[PDB]
Amino acid sequence: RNDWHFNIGAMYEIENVEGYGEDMDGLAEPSVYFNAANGPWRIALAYYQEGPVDYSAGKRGTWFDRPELEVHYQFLENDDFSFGLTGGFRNYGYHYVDEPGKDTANMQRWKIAPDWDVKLTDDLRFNGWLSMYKFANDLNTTGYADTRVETETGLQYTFNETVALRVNYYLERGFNMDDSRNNGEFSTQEIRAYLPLTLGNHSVTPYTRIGLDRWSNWDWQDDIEREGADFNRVGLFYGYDFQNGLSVSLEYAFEWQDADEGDSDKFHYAGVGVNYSF
Ligand SMILES: CCCCCCCCO[C@@H]1O[C@H](CO)[C@@H](O)[C@H](O)[C@H]1O
Ligand SMILES: CCCCCCCCO[C@@H]1O[C@H](CO)[C@@H](O)[C@H](O)[C@H]1O
Ligand SMILES: CCCCCCCCO[C@@H]1O[C@H](CO)[C@@H](O)[C@H](O)[C@H]1O
Ligand SMILES: CCCCCCCCO[C@@H]1O[C@H](CO)[C@@H](O)[C@H](O)[C@H]1O
Ligand SMILES: CCCCCCCCO[C@@H]1O[C@H](CO)[C@@H](O)[C@H](O)[C@H]1O
Ligand SMILES: CCCCCCCCO[C@@H]1O[C@H](CO)[C@@H](O)[C@H](O)[C@H]1O
Ligand SMILES: CCCCCCCCO[C@@H]1O[C@H](CO)[C@@H](O)[C@H](O)[C@H]1O
Ligand SMILES: CCCCCCCCO[C@H]1O[C@@H](CO)[C@H](O)[C@@H](O)[C@@H]1O
Ligand SMILES: CCCCCCCCO[C@H]1O[C@@H](CO)[C@H](O)[C@@H](O)[C@@H]1O
Repeated sequence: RNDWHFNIGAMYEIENVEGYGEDMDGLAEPSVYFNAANGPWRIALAYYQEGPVDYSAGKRGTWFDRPELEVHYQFLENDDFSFGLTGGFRNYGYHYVDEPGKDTANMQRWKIAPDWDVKLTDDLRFNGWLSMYKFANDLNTTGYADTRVETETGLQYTFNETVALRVNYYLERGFNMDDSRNNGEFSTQEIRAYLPLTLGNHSVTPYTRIGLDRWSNWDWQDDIEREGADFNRVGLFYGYDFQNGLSVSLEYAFEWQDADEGDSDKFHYAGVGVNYSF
């Protein structure tokens, strides 16, 4: 038997829509997590919430919580190949306020996800993860498709110790395996690019996501909706490592619709995180 490694941490993320010259409504997304690792094994517990930012200070709407348990096993880990596998369980416990005909819901998500890292040359790596999810229970309420596939995979070129370029293909696709179901169906494809910099104890990663294509059909999106015009997004992740097990992270991203017309809604994403490693 080997050593236990532990992490605990907490994050607070905000999403805002910008329209008519100001922040128009936003979500607040507190979360916390704990993880424990030994040899090839890792287990992670987490609790996440998403609801209206000023929900407790007066009023607002639909929120959900999302307790989670994941287990990861590293099959291979070396220089030339790494391969690992996650199994996961979440509950989505929805509380509807906005919604007519809707009340509470509990829908589970089951996850199986390989992750890999393959050396192509001394400078170049092919890496990625791919996840399959099954959603179960309350789907008539939540409107989700029963199955989903998601992957980010691509190439990493390392310049030297301080800088690396990564460029990835991203896909997310919701579909129904049950012929009877037709809700929640969508597809999103992007290219994503990152320039992670390691400057002493600071980590700085500017990045961009370039929309390739997206569509959602009838059910999906905003109940009474479902769209299909693609977004660009630019962001910056900043990390700081205190060298005593403590680290903090700050993230900011801006997203707009390259679509044509007059104006259209934009989106801001911000996050602050803390991790303690022992
Ligand atoms: C801080 C800068 C404020 C500039 C104000 C311009 C933003 C207007 O964004 C608004 O998005 C709406 C959603 O479709 C459009 O319908 C409005 O016509 C548009 O003005
Ligand atoms: C679980 C991790 C801790 C997160 C709590 C950090 C403090 C959150 O603070 C919240 O900020 C909101 C705006 O974002 C305000 O609307 C709320 O009134 C305020 O409680
Ligand atoms: C880091 C460790 C996180 C564990 C937190 C577990 C919290 C489980 O709390 C869950 O909250 C939901 C509220 O909608 C309910 O639907 C569930 O019945 C309830 O068990
Ligand atoms: C800079 C942020 C890049 C996000 C890339 C998404 C794909 C992640 O891919 C991951 O790369 C890791 C190397 O860092 C490997 O350890 C993992 O096995 C691999 O799944
Ligand atoms: C570093 C070794 C594990 C890499 C992560 C593989 C697990 C895939 O998990 C994925 O994590 C993503 C963030 O990467 C989330 O965006 C995805 O929704 C989640 O499915
Ligand atoms: C390092 C380079 C990263 C960026 C690659 C972007 C490739 C964009 O690709 C294009 O994107 C458009 C999105 O509206 C589509 O309409 C085009 O048909 C699609 O081919
Ligand atoms: C730090 C440099 C990144 C700048 C990104 C923020 C500026 C994006 O601004 C966006 O530009 C788009 C393209 O012209 C317009 O369609 C959007 O209306 C506008 O909000
Ligand atoms: C998501 C996590 C899935 C775990 C998949 C199986 C991992 C454990 O299985 C592994 O460990 C031993 C049994 O303990 C076997 O003898 C090994 O050969 C096997 O690789
Ligand atoms: C991602 C790291 C830096 C991102 C900075 C983006 C902040 C842009 O924010 C602003 O950009 C304008 C374009 O000038 C938009 O039209 C404004 O409405 C928006 O608030």
